[PDB]
Amino acid sequence: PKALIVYGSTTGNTEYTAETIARELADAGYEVDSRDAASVEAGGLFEGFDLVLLGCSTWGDDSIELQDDFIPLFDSLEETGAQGRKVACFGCGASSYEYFCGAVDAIEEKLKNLGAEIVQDGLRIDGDPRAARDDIVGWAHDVRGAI
Ligand SMILES: Cc1cc2nc3c(=O)[nH]c(=O)nc-3n(C[C@H](O)[C@H](O)[C@H](O)COP(=O)(O)O)c2cc1C
Repeated sequence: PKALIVYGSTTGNTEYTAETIARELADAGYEVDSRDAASVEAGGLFEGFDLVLLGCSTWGDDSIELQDDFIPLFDSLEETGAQGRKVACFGCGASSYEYFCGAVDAIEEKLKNLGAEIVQDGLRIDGDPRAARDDIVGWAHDVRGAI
């Protein structure tokens, strides 16, 4: 299968997460395209992908704010070709915040609204993602099993 991974990461945690996931899928034989949301154009971005994994860190305090680089893609998510697309979301956050990984929640709801096929529940990482490598690898393993 061909998987596209697009991540928004301010301090590199969601980015580490996306590389962990990319490696897990590549090891299994998938063709993987892992791109920073900052370098992507939304227009037909998901076309030709069997699977699309969207990663985004959560910002804000009393409001969910999406990682800055992910914002333009989320704002134009309806142009990506998500309808019928197998997708899944992951992201880094902090459980002490009101909306822990609320960015995963917002993106998943938009994907749902665009007719995307959410193959697995979102991966929500609390704190340093390197300390949750087992969960990341496990979630990537489950997503492959799920498509
Ligand atoms: C000012 C500020 C606001 C934050 N807001 C949230 C939040 O609302 N929910 C959450 O789960 N984490 C929140 N975080 C935690 C970050 O999402 C977390 O540090 C994450 O690991 C950063 O991932 P990144 O390096 O891929 O951008 C916040 C962090 C800061 C510093």
